[PDB]
Amino acid sequence: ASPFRLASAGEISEVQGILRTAGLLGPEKRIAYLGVLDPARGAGSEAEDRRFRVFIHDVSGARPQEVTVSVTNGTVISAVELDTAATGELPVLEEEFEVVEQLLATDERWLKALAARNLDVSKVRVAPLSAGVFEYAEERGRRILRGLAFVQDFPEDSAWAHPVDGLVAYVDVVSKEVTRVIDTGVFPVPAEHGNYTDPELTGPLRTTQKPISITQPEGPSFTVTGGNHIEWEKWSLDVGFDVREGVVLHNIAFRDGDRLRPIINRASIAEMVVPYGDPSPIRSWQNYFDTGEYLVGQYANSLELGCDCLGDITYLSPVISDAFGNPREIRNGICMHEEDWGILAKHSDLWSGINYTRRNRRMVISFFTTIGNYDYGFYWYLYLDGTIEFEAKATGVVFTSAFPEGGSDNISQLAPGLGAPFHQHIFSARLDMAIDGFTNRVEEEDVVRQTMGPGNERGNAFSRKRTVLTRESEAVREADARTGRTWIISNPESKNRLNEPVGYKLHAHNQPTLLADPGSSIARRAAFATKDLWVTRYADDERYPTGDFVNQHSGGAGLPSYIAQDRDIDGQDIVVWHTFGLTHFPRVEDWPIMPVDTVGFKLRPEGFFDRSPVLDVPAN
Amino acid sequence: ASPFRLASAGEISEVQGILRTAGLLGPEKRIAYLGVLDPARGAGSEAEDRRFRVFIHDVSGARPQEVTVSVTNGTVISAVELDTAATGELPVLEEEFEVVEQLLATDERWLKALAARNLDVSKVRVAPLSAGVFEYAEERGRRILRGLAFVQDFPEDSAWAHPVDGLVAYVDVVSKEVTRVIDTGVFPVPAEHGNYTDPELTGPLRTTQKPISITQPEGPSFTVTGGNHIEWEKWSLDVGFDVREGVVLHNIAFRDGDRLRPIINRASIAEMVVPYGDPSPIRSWQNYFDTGEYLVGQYANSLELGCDCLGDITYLSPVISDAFGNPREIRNGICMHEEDWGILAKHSDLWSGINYTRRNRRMVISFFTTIGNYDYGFYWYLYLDGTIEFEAKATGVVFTSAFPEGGSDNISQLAPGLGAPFHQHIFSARLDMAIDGFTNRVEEEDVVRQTMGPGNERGNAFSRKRTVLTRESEAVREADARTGRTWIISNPESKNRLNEPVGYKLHAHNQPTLLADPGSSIARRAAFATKDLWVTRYADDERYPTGDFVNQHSGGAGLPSYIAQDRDIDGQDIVVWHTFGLTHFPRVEDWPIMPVDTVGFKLRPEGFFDRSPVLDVPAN
Ligand SMILES: O=CCc1ccccc1
Ligand SMILES: O=CCc1ccccc1
Ligand SMILES: [Cu+2]
Ligand SMILES: [Cu+2]
Ligand code: NA
Ligand code: NA
Ligand code: NA
Ligand code: NA
Repeated sequence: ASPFRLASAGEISEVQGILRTAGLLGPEKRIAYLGVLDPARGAGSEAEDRRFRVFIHDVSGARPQEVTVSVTNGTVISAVELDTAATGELPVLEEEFEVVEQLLATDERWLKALAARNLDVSKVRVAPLSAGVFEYAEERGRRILRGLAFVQDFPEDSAWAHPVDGLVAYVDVVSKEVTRVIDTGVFPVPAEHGNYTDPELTGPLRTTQKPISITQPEGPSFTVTGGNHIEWEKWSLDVGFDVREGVVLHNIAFRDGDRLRPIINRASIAEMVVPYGDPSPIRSWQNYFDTGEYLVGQYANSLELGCDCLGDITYLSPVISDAFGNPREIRNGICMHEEDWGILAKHSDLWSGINYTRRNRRMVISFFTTIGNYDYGFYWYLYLDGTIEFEAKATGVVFTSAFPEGGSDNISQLAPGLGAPFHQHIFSARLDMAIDGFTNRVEEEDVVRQTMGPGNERGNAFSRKRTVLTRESEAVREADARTGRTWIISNPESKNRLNEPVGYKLHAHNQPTLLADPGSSIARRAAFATKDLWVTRYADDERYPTGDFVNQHSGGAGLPSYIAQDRDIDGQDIVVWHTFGLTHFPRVEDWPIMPVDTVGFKLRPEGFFDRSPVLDVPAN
Repeated sequence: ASPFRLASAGEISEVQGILRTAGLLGPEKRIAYLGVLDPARGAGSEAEDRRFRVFIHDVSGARPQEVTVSVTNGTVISAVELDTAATGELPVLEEEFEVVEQLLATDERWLKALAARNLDVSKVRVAPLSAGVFEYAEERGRRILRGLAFVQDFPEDSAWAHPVDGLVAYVDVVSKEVTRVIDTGVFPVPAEHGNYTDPELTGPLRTTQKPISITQPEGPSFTVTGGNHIEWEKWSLDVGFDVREGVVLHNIAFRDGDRLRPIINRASIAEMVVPYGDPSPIRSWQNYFDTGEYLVGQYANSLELGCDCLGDITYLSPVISDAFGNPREIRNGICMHEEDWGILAKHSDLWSGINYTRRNRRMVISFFTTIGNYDYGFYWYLYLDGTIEFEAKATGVVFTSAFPEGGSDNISQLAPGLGAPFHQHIFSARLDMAIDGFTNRVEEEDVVRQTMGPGNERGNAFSRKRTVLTRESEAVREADARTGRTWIISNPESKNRLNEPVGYKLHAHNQPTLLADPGSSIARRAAFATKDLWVTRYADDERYPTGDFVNQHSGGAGLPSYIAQDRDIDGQDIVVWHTFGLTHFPRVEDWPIMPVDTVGFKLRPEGFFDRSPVLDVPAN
């Protein structure tokens, strides 16, 4: 009965039928995106209305449509024809992944380039890469993918070990035309294989690892009701799934004695982008938005017990809509479990003689997605003490190139002749805050050093300052690790027992933001990535930091356009947008398959409770 | 037979006898420090010589001595009388902890101050606090402790809930004189109790937590030989214990196929300091060096199975020397165990069809210490992929004060009338590097942004620069999070298969360093804490960043004096000193006992291996 329940197969089937009856789902149509809409502010009417948003592609060249449907009432609410030269192209379709390779296989310029390199076309894989917006006037309003080539020596070979450098092609996937084939020169195709399951490369497997057994003999401490509502150690929330964003957390709240206290209304990773820093024309256009362009949720893995998730695991299997409106289940796509997390609090007192130890634990909600060469794990953690944490785990295979003779300032060498271009992985967390309710504000907190002198005669004093962000135009902030900068989200109308406003503090990792030149195409299209923190006033239609249609959008959509409204955010319904990322100079140890590296952020209570919230944890 | 073995009870007993026979351990003597010395460079002579360093205090006022003893040969090697006004006082003795309270209990000024506040002297606890060096000329060359008072309402009461503000006293612990009693005015003693085991405060304990069972049904994957030599998943090391430093790691090496490759010769936390930022005269002198002044190893806790360490635990029980040279065992003072650590590497490939998942794990070596109100866990982690990490976990009870009427810029309010002064916890890691041997160098690595223009026409390029630190005078470095600054320790004479020098990268957390004014006493005595990274040339006697005798040393000892030698560090035997810390503005949730907060650092391989070192990990 909950409005935040996962989409069911039956709901997806009704959308397909509603679209079909209305004449919007003909044979030349493809669903590029389908997702359930959140209830609007003021859901306290109990009037259930489940609405779905649909992006409909047309493979015959007609204009795509954005459609909103009520599955409860069986009606089309709105249907808009899109001018893609204006507002952007629709997300990449999984069925287009193979079309780039197949179109190039019959193009005379592509075949001439492969023949010069003595490459058999049947062995050449072509990655289907998003195009961006650059200098090619003929691409405006056309659906373009770019292709880079890799050789598979045999069907189980890792093609990433064998990039074909000096060659790139552009393809119009609707008209099935190869618009350009650029060949800048012959590079040797690196010869060593990268087959990390080949015993020749792994050597004899270790026999030294003994098993670690994690069991819960009485079952887990959390309960799941209504398919996706979790209660665990005073926490309460709903676990959503969206084909674009992946796992979304709703209605994060904490039961403080008698009262259920809201903390976060909606938490998601609303965009992620991988910009490449190699100035070669073969790759200098390369920036892929795995969320906005490819939709990370549709490529979620089925997670296997004992391997991907270890312990007493509860699974969710979300349902999404294929290019034709049929439901399919991502079996075991979300893992949920609790984990021991070491010591929570400990003290042995010299005067009372009391010895006290308590253990911590965390609730884990996670999924793993695979987009081409890269694989990412998304992890949300809830801790006993009120801390909320997000962690992204990056693994997979690094994107490769040739390593030029005489070296490179923008590419690392991984193996003889094999390079890996420098790049970043930058995420945007969208946190629709609800600290004790919707009247919230953000303060920026800096450490303050003090000069030795009157009132500070020994030169030991230091302090802090807090600056309230009152309008959107002043809420675009940068990190400052040297001054210990954090941001506090507080509720000025809800005080703790010391008559201080309740709050939560956001702790960033203070990694570098977008490194590209501010005048570049990617700085315009990924403007969110140039600053660490943005605060906007809540609005139903301000969902993504990059706008609704990221693919081949010319720039400036999303956050720079939102904040130009300069709305009041001092004690209002607000959304915090946090940029965080990894800057990756690949190392030899990243090849041929990369050990996990991590990045994330956390929020800790800051006077939210009237004392430690874990005094009632028992002694194990 | 290993020279790095833990001290045994028999060795301690021989030292005591050697000292006694030589006439250095009379009845007025106290051992303030006793520790085994590391073998000198060039231990490849197999000539075992176990030497111990001893600091001997004299309670009758005679000059203390520093003594070096050979337990193998039964001889005193050297014995030096110390001028403490020059080189500093000896570390605080545990037997002096009670002397401050007992001396004040019979002082008429102290009793007059308590009587004005209607405090019964039998209920007043006095913390024995290190004195530092300030404006009091009469303290030079005298052994001084300062005392701050706290009320215990009954024997099991938490005295920290009841600070007596406006009152401080100074005590000469050798002559048993109260030198000064300063009373700046009456503050109400905060009345609420802080008894975190009182059911009145905890409420009913939770019944919702179900057990988490961690077992290793075939035992652990690591082996322990010779009492303290560990081998685990290609790692090899020796676990030392020193009464000042605590757990010390020796001879950290990694078995890469046929070859045992050194990485770190010696790793320790060589100092830690807690400076307070409250300008009140009652506390503005307060800065305690838990390592250098109090010796964190002698206050190590006995760790209990299931509570402090969970899983299949192997314990070490180190032996130390009491004030009289008798051995005693810290039973179960070090926990060692392996932990599952999630996903190591994962990829599902669209072209090969291969699905690959491997799990990570880490080896944990830890101890917990308690110094008055504070408790710290020290954790060293070894990961499968070659990563080394250190984590400090801070808990215990925050140091309290009154909260002044009308507020404070330097104190947080925790409860009505109860404050917590701002402070930092700053650590110094001493890493005697041995990357593939002793010929090492340090490079500072910064991200380099590039301007859009010729050679970078799309404005996407970015790069990195490395600066070799060649002399000690240029090896005092600051963090720069905004430019992604890291430091690489490399061996210029050992190349990987791409003919690049092997290396490890140090990743800092980039937290603020010492906030005090540069002209302050604490900036002079804790100079190490003002900069993030120092590199020195190895020397046997350059052990601590603050020098050998931290207590009441006037300043400038340790690292500022070492680096003035301006020695060559470009391809030499070097030591990296990393400063890292927490800046603590206490929150309500820290009271009445603080949930763990953490800080640390890690080192990752950077071209140390010729490819990923975990390709031979089996599939669980
Ligand atoms: O991650 C999206 C870019 C991509 C997609 C498919 C194959 C390789 C790379
Ligand atoms: O941590 C060392 C300072 C200290 C020592 C003993 C009691 C309280 C505080
Ligand atoms: Cu990367
Ligand atoms: Cu603290
Ligand atoms: Na446009
Ligand atoms: Na909000
Ligand atoms: Na001196
Ligand atoms: Na060294």
